[PDB]
Amino acid sequence: FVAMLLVVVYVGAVAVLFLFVVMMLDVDFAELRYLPLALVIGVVLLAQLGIAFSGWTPSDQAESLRAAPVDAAVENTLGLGLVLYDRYVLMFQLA
Amino acid sequence: MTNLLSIITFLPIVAAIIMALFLRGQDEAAARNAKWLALLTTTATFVISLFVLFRFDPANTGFQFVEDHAWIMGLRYKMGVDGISVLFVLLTTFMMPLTILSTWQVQDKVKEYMIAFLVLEGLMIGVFTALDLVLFYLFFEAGLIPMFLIIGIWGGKDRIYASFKFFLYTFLGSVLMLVAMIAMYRMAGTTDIPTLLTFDFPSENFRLLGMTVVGGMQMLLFLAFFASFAVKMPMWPVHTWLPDAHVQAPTAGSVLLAAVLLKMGGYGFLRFSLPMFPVASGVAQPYVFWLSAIAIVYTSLVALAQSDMKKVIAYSSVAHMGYVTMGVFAANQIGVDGAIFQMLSHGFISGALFLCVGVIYDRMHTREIDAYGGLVNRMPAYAAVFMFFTMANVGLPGTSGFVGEFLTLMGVFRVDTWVALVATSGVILSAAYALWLYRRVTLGQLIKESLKSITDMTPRERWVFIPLIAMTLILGVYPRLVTDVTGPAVAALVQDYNQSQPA
Amino acid sequence: MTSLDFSTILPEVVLAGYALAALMAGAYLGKDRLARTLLWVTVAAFLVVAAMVGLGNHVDGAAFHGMFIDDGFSRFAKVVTLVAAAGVLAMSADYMQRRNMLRFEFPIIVALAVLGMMFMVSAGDLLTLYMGLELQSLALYVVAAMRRDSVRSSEAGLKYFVLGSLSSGLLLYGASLVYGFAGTTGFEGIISTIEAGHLSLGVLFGLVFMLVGLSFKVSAVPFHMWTPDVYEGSPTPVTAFFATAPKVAAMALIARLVFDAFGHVIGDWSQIVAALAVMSMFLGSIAGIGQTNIKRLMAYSSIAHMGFALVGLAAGTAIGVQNMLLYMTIYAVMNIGTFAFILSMERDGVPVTDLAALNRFAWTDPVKALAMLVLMFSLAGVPPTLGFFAKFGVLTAAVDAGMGWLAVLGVIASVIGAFYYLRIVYYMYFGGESEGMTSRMGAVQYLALMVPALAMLVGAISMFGVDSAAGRAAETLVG
Amino acid sequence: GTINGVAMGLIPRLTRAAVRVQSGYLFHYAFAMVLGIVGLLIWVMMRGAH
Ligand SMILES: [Ca+2]
Ligand SMILES: [Ca+2]
Repeated sequence: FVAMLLVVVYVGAVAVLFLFVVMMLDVDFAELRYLPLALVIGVVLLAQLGIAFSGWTPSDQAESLRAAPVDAAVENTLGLGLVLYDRYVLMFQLA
Repeated sequence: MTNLLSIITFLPIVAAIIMALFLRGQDEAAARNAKWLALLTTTATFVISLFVLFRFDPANTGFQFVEDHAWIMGLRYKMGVDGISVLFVLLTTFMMPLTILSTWQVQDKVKEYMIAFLVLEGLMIGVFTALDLVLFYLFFEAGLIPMFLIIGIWGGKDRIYASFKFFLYTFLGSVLMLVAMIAMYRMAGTTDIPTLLTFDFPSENFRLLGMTVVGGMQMLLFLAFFASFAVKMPMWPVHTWLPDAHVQAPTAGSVLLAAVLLKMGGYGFLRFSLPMFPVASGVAQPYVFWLSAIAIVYTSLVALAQSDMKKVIAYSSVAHMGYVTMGVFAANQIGVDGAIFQMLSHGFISGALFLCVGVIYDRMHTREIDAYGGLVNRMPAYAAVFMFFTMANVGLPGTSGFVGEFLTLMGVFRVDTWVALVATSGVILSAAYALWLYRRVTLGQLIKESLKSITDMTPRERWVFIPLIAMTLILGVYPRLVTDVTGPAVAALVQDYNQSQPA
Repeated sequence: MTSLDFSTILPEVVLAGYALAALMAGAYLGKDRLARTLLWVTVAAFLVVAAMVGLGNHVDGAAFHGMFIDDGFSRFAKVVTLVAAAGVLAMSADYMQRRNMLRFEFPIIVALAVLGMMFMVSAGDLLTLYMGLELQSLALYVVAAMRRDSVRSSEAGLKYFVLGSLSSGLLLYGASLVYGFAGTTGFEGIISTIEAGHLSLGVLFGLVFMLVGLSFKVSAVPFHMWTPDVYEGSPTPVTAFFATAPKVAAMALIARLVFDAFGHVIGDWSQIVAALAVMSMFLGSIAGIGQTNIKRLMAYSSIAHMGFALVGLAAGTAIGVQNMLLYMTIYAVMNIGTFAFILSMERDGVPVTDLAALNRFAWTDPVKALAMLVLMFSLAGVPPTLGFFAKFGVLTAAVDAGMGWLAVLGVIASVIGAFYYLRIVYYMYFGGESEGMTSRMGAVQYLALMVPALAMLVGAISMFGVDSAAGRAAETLVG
Repeated sequence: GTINGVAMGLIPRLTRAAVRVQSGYLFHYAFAMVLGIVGLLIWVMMRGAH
């Protein structure tokens, strides 16, 4: 469901972005930094994340703490609808 | 008559609030009202504080006139006096009426001038009556605000720099003391000064960074308080704020700056550093001795080099406080009694000398020594007064200046002869700069057209000096009026210091 | 949702209901002809909701499977936020009308921002934290940019939006790591799993990401650079709002997160908070010396003061939280007073913001300068002002926790910061040649200066139970 | 000379550095935020998992 919802939402949203690109198109389209240092900080940050994910293991209590355990026999969209509007009703209204 | 200390503390502040509210008009009559209202207020505070002085019982070394009420953030509002702090209250209330009377010819923003001094008095009195650790810090630091503006608004040509140096230099030293007060609050679980006087702060050595801290926690607390009181006193070499602030302040500001605010540093040593950190004080005694001996010699020679009359007096104060510091840390009855006497005595003499500078500053609007000469020819009364306090400034026997100097020197002699020998040379050096200044300003021939028509001291100016001459002579001839009050309290203080020394 | 859940969130429903109804009333019954009326009904609504939150009998609890926490801590924070928001709106009403800035939607946008803040401080779940934070953040971007003819308003919104979105992304990335480790978004579940023997790099990375994301909202260094530009660019009423209510809500949220989700790893996050507090105190103090624009000076003042507030939180104790709460309360009062004066500054009928305009103001309007003097010494933390007692409380918490090194650094930075507050006093009372700045204040704006200024001294005598109320509130959070 | 050198020589010099770093460029401010997170992550890594 979130796979299909994501496409539906961002197909329209990305098209709107195209409208603003051409509305504010720069006058130098024909010929359209500290990149070296920036790439170094990006690589460092990516390496740190990779090291943290190397040893990833959830808490041994993670299974017992699940608020909305998934059911194999229930289709994904129905499962989300059973929790989205009742357990998460406060967040639903804030959205 | 049960809240006497609260009355004398907050009465001057309340009067300032009333004056700021219900006093209108900027004409001379409006200013004339402000001067009279301030004079009646300062006179009232002095009279009420005489009830404290005469009901005070010197034999009782506990705190008297004590009042205690609940306050904010878990602190208490507690005030009281003992034989060590009662006289600093009376000195403050004594100088304030005289200081107001000396401003009678100021025409610039008079109502605001009176308010600043009335607010300043209340805060100065609170420093000496407070018996709560945080309450002491409040009055200790709140006094910077009115004085910052007194220098800024009515000061000289360098007053912007002087006012900022005065505030920030003093503020820097006291924030370290604030953290020490918070630590003592947490260890002892109280901010009650009487309770902290009996608490035993740990003195076992530990290691902090790359050095051993001899004295342990007491030394760390001692150094925080020392930074606050050393700058306030001031001690050498943290004194270079004083020659700016005292010189650039208006004459009235210089009187209160030198006569009263300097005494907060020395009183701090007698209230906190020696009673609450005795082991640390014993350890620091050698260094305090030489800093004070250096201060006497160093600033005496610096005073001799000054071309500015007010700067000679400013540097003289730093030398006189050098005796106080030595006497306190000699930690014997003779030294500590001399230190207290020296503080009170210096209040009358230093204040008077700043008033002597103002008398001729008002007429000539300059402080250069070379701009005067032979003033005795036109100003006989001034030359007599200036001479008397010049002689008191050099510690002449018969004036109150001698007694404080003599006793602090003899108390130090008992401990360190090298220090006493160096400090004792101040008698030679004080005479040098004090007499040379007097001669160059007052004696000689009247050979300048500017000084040809100079007037003598007016009756109001003469009457400001007479109380100061009286106290200087009375205490010089009968110092027992002071030592009877401070005797028993210093005896108890000296005894506790001994009983706490490591064995 | 039970009827007990609905009762718990009733103050929030009342505020949300008002915002919706106000939107329709403004749209259908006059639009900007109701702008003034909607502003003053919003002020009443904020005060009414604060009365519901703060008055009567309250029993701590939770609603919606623990996602919403109604405890003494959240009630203390909500009241200060709502009253500070009410104060900013009331004192700015005349200014915005004169400047043709009062749209009927401005009160409503502020109300929805405050609604987001109310969910922030009562968060008991990562999703509640996010949705409350984002409702506030989106409303703040809008009002930052609401002066359409000002290129500086547009740039303030742009910088705030881009950097706010970046901080929100970091917050979400850490929140995703925390959920993956614990298997739940609820804080009661999270706290039980994050303990000494099970802290992988992954979960520690999550805490850092969440902390950095939130520390942006309190302008902690080096997540602060948005503040001076946004404070300068945005409308002065909007700058006054940014300086008081969001900072209180954001500071309380950080305390909620580190104690209700990371309360068993205090040692790990206390060091990070201390390092943020140190950098914020010194940079705010040092950078403030170089400011000539009063609005931009207040940003660095804001950064330095949040550093001091973080000192109380770095303590990691009930006393540290109690004193952080009092600090934020006093800080909000001081900023209301100061920004009341800043709004009034003007030369030739146009607003003015440069510090040189204050020269010799004390001889133009004695009472206003005297109020400004008390506020500057209160911000500098000098006795006898209530601002000093705020610093005293956080320093007390630090020393109490064995962090005297932090207290020593805190007081040293205070001395550097005291210079640029002293300089304002210098300008007003014995400054240089005056250029004719006048202070235009109506009755409400005038009281927004005097009453906070009086509170700085009256508060020195009695805090009227606020210090005791903060202690009870801190206990419900820390336990 | 020392007191003035610190109060009026050094601290103003640090003030000028702080003013300079506040360049006004949005991409610099984002860089600072990224340096902060990267530095804090280095700190957490040295302490280790524990
Ligand atoms: Ca003792
Ligand atoms: Ca908790």
